[PDB]
Amino acid sequence: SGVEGAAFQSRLPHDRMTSQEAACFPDIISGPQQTQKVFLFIRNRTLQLWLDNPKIQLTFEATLQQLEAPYNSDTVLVHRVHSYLERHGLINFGIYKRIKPLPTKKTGKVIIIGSGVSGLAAARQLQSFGMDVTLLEARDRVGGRVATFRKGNYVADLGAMVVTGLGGNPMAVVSKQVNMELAKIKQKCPLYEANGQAVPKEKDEMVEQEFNRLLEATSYLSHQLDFNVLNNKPVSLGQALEVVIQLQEKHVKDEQIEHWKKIVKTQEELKELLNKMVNLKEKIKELHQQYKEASEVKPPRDITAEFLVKSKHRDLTALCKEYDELAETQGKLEEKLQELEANPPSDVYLSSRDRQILDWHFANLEFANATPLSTLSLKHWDQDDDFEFTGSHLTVRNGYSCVPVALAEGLDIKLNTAVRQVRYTASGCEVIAVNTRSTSQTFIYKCDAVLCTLPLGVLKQQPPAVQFVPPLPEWKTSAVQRMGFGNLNKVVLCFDRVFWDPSVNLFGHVGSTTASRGELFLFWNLYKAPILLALVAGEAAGIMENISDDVIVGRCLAILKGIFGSSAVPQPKETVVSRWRADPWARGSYSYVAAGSSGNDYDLMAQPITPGPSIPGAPQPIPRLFFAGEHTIRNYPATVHGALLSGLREAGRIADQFLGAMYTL
Amino acid sequence: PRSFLVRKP
Amino acid sequence: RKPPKGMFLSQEDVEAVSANATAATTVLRQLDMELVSVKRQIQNIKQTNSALKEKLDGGIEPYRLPEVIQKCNARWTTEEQLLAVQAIRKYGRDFQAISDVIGNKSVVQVKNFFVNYRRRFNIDEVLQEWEAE
Ligand SMILES: Cc1cc2nc3c(=O)[nH]c(=O)nc-3n(C[C@H](O)[C@H](O)[C@H](O)COP(=O)(O)OP(=O)(O)OC[C@H]3O[C@@H](n4cnc5c(N)ncnc54)[C@H](O)[C@@H]3O)c2cc1C
Repeated sequence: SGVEGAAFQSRLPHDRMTSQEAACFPDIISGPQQTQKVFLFIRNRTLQLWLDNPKIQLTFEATLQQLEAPYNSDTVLVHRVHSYLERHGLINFGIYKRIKPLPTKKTGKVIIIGSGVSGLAAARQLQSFGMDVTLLEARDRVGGRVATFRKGNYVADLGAMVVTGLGGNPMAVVSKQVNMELAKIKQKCPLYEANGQAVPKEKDEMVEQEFNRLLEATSYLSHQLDFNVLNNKPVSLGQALEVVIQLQEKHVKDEQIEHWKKIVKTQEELKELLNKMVNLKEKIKELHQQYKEASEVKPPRDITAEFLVKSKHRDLTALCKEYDELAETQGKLEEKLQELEANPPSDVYLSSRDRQILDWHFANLEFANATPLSTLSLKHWDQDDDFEFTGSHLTVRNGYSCVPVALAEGLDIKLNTAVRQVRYTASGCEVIAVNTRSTSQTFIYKCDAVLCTLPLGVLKQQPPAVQFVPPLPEWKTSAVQRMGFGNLNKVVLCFDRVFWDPSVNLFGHVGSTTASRGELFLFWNLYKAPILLALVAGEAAGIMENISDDVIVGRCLAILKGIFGSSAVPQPKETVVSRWRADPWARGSYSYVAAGSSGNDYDLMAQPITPGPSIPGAPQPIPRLFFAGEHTIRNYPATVHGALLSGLREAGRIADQFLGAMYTL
Repeated sequence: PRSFLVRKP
Repeated sequence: RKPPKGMFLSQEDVEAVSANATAATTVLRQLDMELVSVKRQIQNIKQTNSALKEKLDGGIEPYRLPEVIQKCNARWTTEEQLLAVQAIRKYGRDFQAISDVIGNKSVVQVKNFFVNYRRRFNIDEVLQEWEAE
C-alpha cells in the first residue's frame, strides 16, 4: 500500500520504468537515476489518486494541485506523465463523472466491430479522446461472451462468471464504478463418485495431491528434460501426462521386481544352507552308529580300540558343533524372510477407482483451458501464470451482464448488424454489414480506422464469415490457424428450493469413463435464488452440443438424485443450455495455447495492419486495421479483464496514431 | 487458462 | 532441478517409452511377465525348501553326546602318550583335536609334547605319514 500499492494494483513495477514508458519518455530513462525516481513517483502518485477515487475524472490540474515539492516543481513532467496515463487507460477508464463536459466537435472516425467487453472498453476511450466512434454488433444485445440469463428472480451467467481475484485486476476499479454484487467463492469442493457417495477424505486428498504432483512432473519434462517434440509433432499436455503416468506405473513394477528379486536371493541362500544341513545330519547319523558300535566292544580293550571310541567321540562333537552354527544361520535367514515378505512395496500405481477420480481432476483442467488436454501446448499452456491476480475469486451475484450494459451507456451501438466485409486502403476503410433480421438489407461504413474485436472462433471460420479486402497477410492468418479456440458449456437449473448444502458453492461429480470425464463433472451454487449450474467440459463439451436440452437436463437430475436422494430433487422450473461452439458469433468459448503455438502468437494477433499505398511510389501509409480481444492479450488471455485491457490498449494506440502524441517530447 | 482451475493448492 | 518427490523420470526412461507407438505397453509387459516368472520361481524354491526342512525334522537330538567335564592334568600316563601318538597319525598338527581326543591335556601341553617326545615317538616319521594322505 501507499503509492507502491497503486503501481501494483495497476500491473506495474513500482520502482522500475516499463518498456512502454521508455518508449514515450526516452529522455528520462536514458538520463540520471535521480529524475527516474521523480518520474516513477509522479506516475505512482497519480495512480493512487485515480484509484482512491475512480468515480470521477482525474485532471492535470487536480493532479498538480495534490503534488508536493520537489515533485510539483516541474510541470511539463507532471503534464506528460498525466497525459500518458490518461492515453493508455491507466487513469480515467470505465465509467466516471467527467468534470470538463465533452469537447464540442470530434476528430477522426472509427468503426468498431463487436460490442464485447473489448469493443465497449475501447469505444469509451476513443469517445473520451473525442473521436467519432460507432460499434457494429451482430447480436441483439451487448457483451457478447459475457452472457447472463434472466427470468423472474432467476439470474445466471452462461458466459464469464468469475472475477479471478481483485489484486491488480482492472475489474476491481470497474466494480467501484458499477454495482456488481461481488460474492466470495468458498474453496471447498466435495466429489461424488458414480454411485452417489462421497469420495472419502483419505482418497480425496491422495488423488488430488497426485494430480498436482503429475502437473509439476510435466513441467519438469518440459523445461529440464526438454521433451517437447515427438516425431516432429509438438508434444501436448495430454501426451505428457500419459508419458508421466506410464513412467509411474513402470516404476511401481520395477520396485516389485527388485523386491521379489531379494526374496529369491535369500530364499536361495537358504536352499544351499539346508542342503549343507541335510548332508550333515547325514554324516552325523552314520557317525553315531560308528561310535555306538565302538562302545559295544566291552572292556578291557587295547589302546587302538580305546582311541577309536575316543576319536569317533571328538569327530562327532565337532560335526555337532557345525550343525549347530548352521541352525543359527538358518534362524537368521528364516526370519529375515518374514522381514521382506511382510512389508511389500506398492501393489499398483492407481486403482480403477483412483484413476477415475484423477479423471475428474483432468476434467477440472480441461474446463480451465476450455479444451481436451491433448490439444494444449506442453511448453506454453500456462504461459500466462506470472500475471495471476491475488485474492479470492468472486462471482457476480447480480449477473455479469450488468457490466457490458453499464459500459454501453452513451455509445453509438448498432445492434443486429453483421459485418460481412472489411475493406481498408491507404485513404481509409469501409465496413460492409447487413441486418441479421432481413439479411439483404445492406449497410456501408466509411472510416479512418477499423478496430476488429471478432472472436478468434469467428476469425477462424472456413469458409470465412468476414472477408478482408485485401486479405490479411499470411503472418496474421498463420497466427489465427495456430492458436487454439476452445469450448466449454453450462447447464442452468432453476429450482423452487435449496436441496443442497447451502454453505457449499461447488461440488464435483465423478464420471464412469475417461471418455466422459467432462460431462456434468461440476456444479455451482452461487446465486441468491435456488439455481444450480453444471459445467460440460473437455471432449464432452462438443459432443453434448448435438444433444437435446431435455436429455441433458435428464442426466443432470439423474446425477443430482444419486448425490442427494431420489426425492429431495424436484422437477426444475426453468432450464437453459449454452452451445458456444455452434453460436455463430462466438464459434467457441475462449482461447487456449494450442500445441504448436505459444504466447507470442497472441502478440502477432494484436499487431495492426497497414495497407499498401494507392498510387505506387507514394509514401508509406498510416496503419488502418486494428485488433483487440481476449485472443490478443498475451498476459491475460481468455478472460474479461483481459479483453477489457486489450480494448484500452488499442484505444490508446489508435488515438496516438490519429490525434497525435503531444506527450512524447 | 490455469487461473480458472477449481480447488487451487 | 529435480522431479517432485516420489515422481520418477530419467532422461533414459522417457526415451524408452516414447521410441514408438506401443513401446509403452510393450515395456510394461516385459515387466508384467518378468514379475509372474520371478513369482513362480519363488514358489518353486519355497516348495523345495519346505521338503528339505521335513527331512531335518527332529534335529540331531538322538545323536548328541553328553557333556564330559574333566580336569586338566600335567602327567602323561602311558595310556595318554599312546592316545596322543595315534591322535597325531590321524590329525597332523590340529592341536585342538588332539587335546580333545586325549581328554585331559590342554592345547599347549599338547604342543610341548611335540617337542618333549619328538625323538622317542618318531613324531617326524609320524607327521610325514599324516601328510601322505
Ligand atoms: C463459458 C465461458 C465462461 C467464461 N468464464 C469467464 C470467467 O469466469 N472469467 C473471465 O474472466 N472470463 C471468462 N470467460 C471469457 C470471457 O467471457 C471472454 O474472454 C471475454 O468476454 C471476451 O470478450 P471479447 O470482447 O474479446 O469478445 P466477445 O465478447 O465475443 O465480443 C465479440 C463481439 O463480436 C460480435 N460479433 C461476432 N461476429 C460479428 C460480426 N460478423 N459482425 C458484428 N459483430 C460480430 C459478437 O456477437 C460479440 O459481441 C468465459 C467464457 C466462456 C465462453
